[PDB]
Amino acid sequence: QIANNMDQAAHDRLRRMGRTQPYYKRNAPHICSFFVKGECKRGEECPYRHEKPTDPDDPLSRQNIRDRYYGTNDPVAEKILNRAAAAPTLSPPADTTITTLYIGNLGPSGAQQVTEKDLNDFFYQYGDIRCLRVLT
Amino acid sequence: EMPPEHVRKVIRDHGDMTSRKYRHDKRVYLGALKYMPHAVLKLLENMPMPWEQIRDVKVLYHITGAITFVNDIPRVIEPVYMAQWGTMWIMMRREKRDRRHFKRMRFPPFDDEEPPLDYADNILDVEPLEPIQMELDPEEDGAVAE
Amino acid sequence: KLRRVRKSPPEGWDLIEPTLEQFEAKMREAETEPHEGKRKTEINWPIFRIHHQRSRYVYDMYYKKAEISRELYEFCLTAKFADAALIAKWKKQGYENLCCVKCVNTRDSNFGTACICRVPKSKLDAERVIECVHCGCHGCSG
Amino acid sequence: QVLRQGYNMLNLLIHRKNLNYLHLDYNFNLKPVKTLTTKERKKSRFGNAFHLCREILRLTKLVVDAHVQYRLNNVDAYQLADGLQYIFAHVGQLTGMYRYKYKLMRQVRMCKDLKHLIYYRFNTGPVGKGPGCGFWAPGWRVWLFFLRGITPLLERWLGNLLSRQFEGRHSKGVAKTVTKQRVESHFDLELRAA
Amino acid sequence: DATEKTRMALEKIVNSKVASAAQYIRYTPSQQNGAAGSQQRIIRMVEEQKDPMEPPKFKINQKIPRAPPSPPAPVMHSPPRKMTAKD
Amino acid sequence: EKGEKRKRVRNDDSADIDGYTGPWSRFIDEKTVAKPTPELQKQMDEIVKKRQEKS
Amino acid sequence: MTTAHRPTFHPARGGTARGEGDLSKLSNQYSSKDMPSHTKMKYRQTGQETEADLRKKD
Amino acid sequence: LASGQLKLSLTGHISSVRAVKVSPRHPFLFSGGEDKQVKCWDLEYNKVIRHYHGHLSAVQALSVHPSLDVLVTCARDSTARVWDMRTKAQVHCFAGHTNTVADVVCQSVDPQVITASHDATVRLWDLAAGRSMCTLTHHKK
Ligand SMILES: [Zn+2]
Ligand SMILES: [Zn+2]
Ligand SMILES: [Zn+2]
Ligand SMILES: [Zn+2]
Repeated sequence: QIANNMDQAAHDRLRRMGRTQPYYKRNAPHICSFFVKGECKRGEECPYRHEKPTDPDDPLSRQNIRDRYYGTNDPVAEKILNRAAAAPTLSPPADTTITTLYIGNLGPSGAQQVTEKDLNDFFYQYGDIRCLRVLT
Repeated sequence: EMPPEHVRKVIRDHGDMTSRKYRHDKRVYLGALKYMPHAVLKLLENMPMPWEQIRDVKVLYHITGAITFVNDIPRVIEPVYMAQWGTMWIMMRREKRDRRHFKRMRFPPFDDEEPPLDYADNILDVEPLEPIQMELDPEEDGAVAE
Repeated sequence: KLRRVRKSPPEGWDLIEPTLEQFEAKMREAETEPHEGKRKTEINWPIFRIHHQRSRYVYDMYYKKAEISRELYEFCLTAKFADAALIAKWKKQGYENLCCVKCVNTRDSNFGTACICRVPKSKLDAERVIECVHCGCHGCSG
Repeated sequence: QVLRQGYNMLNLLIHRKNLNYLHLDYNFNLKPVKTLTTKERKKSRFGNAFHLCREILRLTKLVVDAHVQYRLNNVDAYQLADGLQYIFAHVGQLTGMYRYKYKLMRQVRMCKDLKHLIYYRFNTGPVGKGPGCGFWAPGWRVWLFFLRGITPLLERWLGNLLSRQFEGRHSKGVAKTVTKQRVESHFDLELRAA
Repeated sequence: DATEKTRMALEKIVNSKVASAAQYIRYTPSQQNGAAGSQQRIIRMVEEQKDPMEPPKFKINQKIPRAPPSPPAPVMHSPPRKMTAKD
Repeated sequence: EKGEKRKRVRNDDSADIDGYTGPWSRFIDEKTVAKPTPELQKQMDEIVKKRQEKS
Repeated sequence: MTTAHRPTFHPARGGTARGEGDLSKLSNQYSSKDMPSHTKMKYRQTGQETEADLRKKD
Repeated sequence: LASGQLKLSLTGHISSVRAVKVSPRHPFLFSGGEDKQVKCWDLEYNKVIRHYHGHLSAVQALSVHPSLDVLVTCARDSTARVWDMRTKAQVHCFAGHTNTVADVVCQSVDPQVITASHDATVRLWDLAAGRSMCTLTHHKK
């Protein structure tokens, strides 16, 4: 199922939301329950963390290995999916007669400007350009 | 080798194993059962001879208290050992000849509901009364007496 | 103890008897103090600590102070008042403050290393505080 | 310690099976504490591994308690030695071992034979009949050579006891062999199959 | 050649069946964001000491259906021989 | 680079039955117990209560 | 109708008991005869009328 | 063989003996029977030295491997089982067939084991891997 999935558009959606840097904080020690009890009798010899728990009303505090494995009701998944869905997107207008795309960030005129050939080679990949207008 | 008090403490704390503090060790305590006949065998082999009032034995003990093995093999010089039991035959006959009434000790020596004694509290500090030893003659037996 | 060494204490046992007799009082209290409110590792630590002290006292009287004769020192080793195998380490250079022989048994550790307390403090991330599980030793090397 | 260990270790096996209506007392007698239903009395029927271990521990306790009595200064060295002598001669009367290993009648006989050998040389001259014969070494040796061979047997048996107690009993679909009563039904199977 | 090759191949079974009842690894991960600057990890794999006094850890009295058979071999018969009603 | 420590309250007087601290010499700094500030206590007090209020 | 007292009309099958298909599925309880025995293998002596020499021996 | 005289009658199966093989390399005779037993007869003592237990129903055939110390046995339980001749361990169970396995024969090269069955198939077995690498379906019965 996953060795042979080929939805390259879905692969892109995943790539553009996966965390690139390795998050190392998820290997820190557990929070010291005796510090939550206010009575950590080991002091600075305690290997466990002396800091605030996650608030138990936050759903990220209430996770199950089975939920996280099978992928059902996972809090962190929903916090990702919602923020990924809330990202802005292109969508064509209701004007079905429009087939024009504005293109920007081409830089200033001169050696930084893209040539008309540059757009020609990149965009005739997708379909037959009727006209290309350059505004350097 | 390490302090005698370590195994003593461990055994005493693990206790009757009913406490939840050592619940992790219950499964090790059962697994030791297949090696219990070995611990019996090695213990009884090393039982003091009657001319010794205490014998100190090397023990190999599970770190969690689960089993104590008496690690020695008790070896004897058989002329010395045949001799040492030779003197026992003399002394025990001489006692049975000379004692008015020989009260045999009662079996079992402790009652079925009597909980076992603690060595440190009951038996460590009471100095042992003398073993069965023949008074060797220092002139005739001087090759052996010391 | 003295019952099991057959010969009498040789020469100036009166110098060490009142101190050794106090270590005996210490050790018996450490055996019987309750294991409640203490880590499952902690309760054994006073045993190793008192056994270190007593061996160190006998050792210091003979080697550093020379206040007891070799016959009385060897008597203490014979009477098991001091661990000969721990004193054997304190003679070695680099071991003269070793807490207990259990911390130098490399074979018992997962990776075949010595105990962490044997690492010299100058080689640590020296703000780090140590309590080794075998005996609570904070560091015993340099 | 070995008695504390062995006592604890058999108690855990009782409690591991939730047989909380059985009680193992400190001399290792196994008492039912209540009248047993057919369910309870079936369920709690321990076998010869548990009981031969328990009776070996009973013998061990007779021995160590004989020494403990001496060490409490309430028996002398002669009564200890006579006491050890008595224990090893009468293991078949102070313990129940023979119930779980009738071949142990070999050693029971042999310690009876050594007692006659020892006593009739010991009780000679003014030394009469009665207690005091404490030459315990021949009798003691017999039970150490018993233990030599029973040690691997119980190691295997207590292993099998423990393993099904921890792993469960895999034995579904083990090949049942064909025996006296089962032959005539097995002939009819293989006939009808052929 | 067949005897020796097959012998040692099933020796590994029976030895591991009657027993049933430093070293390093260099690892070249594919997640090349990686260990710091490194195409490769190298790890010392020690073997954790088993306690000899510890009994079997897990239940194995479980039973589950056999794996389904390997897919049908085509039946490859001679054509049917017609039975008459006399047969 | 091509490839300070704290001080310890040592008392190596081996006869000082109560006082000796060999390898068990603490740092003089050593904060042998750690307790949160009352602000953190009040936050963490409600956390265990919310956990316990499940009943 | 009585039907529990039936014979094997259906075929027997096997190959899935303890320690079959995976060597770790042997339970640590093993039978009394599963002890190691007869471990020195006997072999027939040299010159036992072995096949090729027998063939020669017309 | 030459005179037909009955040397010896060996008794010890509980029911019908219906496989018998004399080992080519050992002083052993192997036999199996409807009683599920498989037995190694030491011909230097005329006595059953070893049993091979695991068959669930009647042993139909057995074959003794020409160069390994390996014995294979069929049964009505639709398995062929491979035995270590020495330790009696069941080195493989060939659970391929779907009806009683009627014959087996061994050879030194691959396929070291060939098996025939009442499911009308012949199977060729990889004795190293213990898996049937061919199924010959051509028989109707
Ligand atoms: Zn803490
Ligand atoms: Zn240490
Ligand atoms: Zn340490
Ligand atoms: Zn240290």
